[PDB]
Amino acid sequence: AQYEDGKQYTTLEKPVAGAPQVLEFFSFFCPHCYQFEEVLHISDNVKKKLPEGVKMTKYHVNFMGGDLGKDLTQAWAVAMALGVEDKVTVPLFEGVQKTQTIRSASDIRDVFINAGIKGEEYDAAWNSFVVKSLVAQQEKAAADVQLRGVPAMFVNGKYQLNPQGMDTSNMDVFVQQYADTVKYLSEK
Repeated sequence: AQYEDGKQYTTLEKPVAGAPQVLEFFSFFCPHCYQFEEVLHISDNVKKKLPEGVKMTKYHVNFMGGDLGKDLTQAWAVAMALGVEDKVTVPLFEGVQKTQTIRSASDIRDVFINAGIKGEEYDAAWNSFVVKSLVAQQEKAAADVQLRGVPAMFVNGKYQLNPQGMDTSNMDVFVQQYADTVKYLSEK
């Protein structure tokens, strides 16, 4: 075929019931995630080609950056709860990987403050049980697929994107291929 298991995607030998339709994992410590977000805009281009009536989910993971890694997973829970994913994603990336000004939970918090979320509102979210279960979901979803690397995309709990097997000479071409793959897998 033109799309083949082991080529543009791999199949999970242990499928995951009830998983979100399009599920993505990243880490603010993850250099390719930085690329995926700021240079490639993968999520956004996938969105543009998905049918609608499909929900798109992105979760942070713990297994990079030790203690700040978990802090970052809680803070992404906060972003999801407050619905400010789109206001903190870029400053979090650059603050971890570019300027290296994120060294503590407190620095993480500064990014939200400078992004306009109020201290009171952030600290309340941070400490809420809604955020606790949101962290829990993020961990559960990674756990269900035995996730050891990022960036990672899974479609309908059964297919995992395999970007290794796509051309990288032209970045635009890599994105469309990636997105088109998600659409193919979507319809499968």
